[PDB]
Amino acid sequence: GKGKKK
Amino acid sequence: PLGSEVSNPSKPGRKTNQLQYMQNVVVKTLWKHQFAWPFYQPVDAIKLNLPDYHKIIKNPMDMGTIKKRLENNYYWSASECMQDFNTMFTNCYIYNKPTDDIVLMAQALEKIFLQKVAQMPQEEVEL
Repeated sequence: GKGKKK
Repeated sequence: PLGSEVSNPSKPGRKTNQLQYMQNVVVKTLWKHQFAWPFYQPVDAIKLNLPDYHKIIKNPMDMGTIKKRLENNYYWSASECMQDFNTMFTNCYIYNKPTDDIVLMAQALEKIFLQKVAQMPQEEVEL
């Protein structure tokens, strides 16, 4: 989710 | 939702050049960006599990919400969409840290946004 979607 | 609408007969919602333009041209091309994928889903709060989103962010919007009002002819012209479009980008910058992937994406996404907007019909033509 919200927090580096790599 | 049950209260605020996305389509309303009594409320003006004509089809102008700018309106139809930004709908198919601007947001639809913003949509086609492969970095715009985290903005494919509207803030339902439950679905994406963002409960405090509705407390910190002023107008929790994305790209699916913008296009929803556009396809439902909520406004009169695309000039009113410039509001929600502007918030969708700022929202990400505020809630998320400047080192986040979504922010990095939003920064690039914004390029094609202004790109197509600068080419908007600066005169406007009601259809």
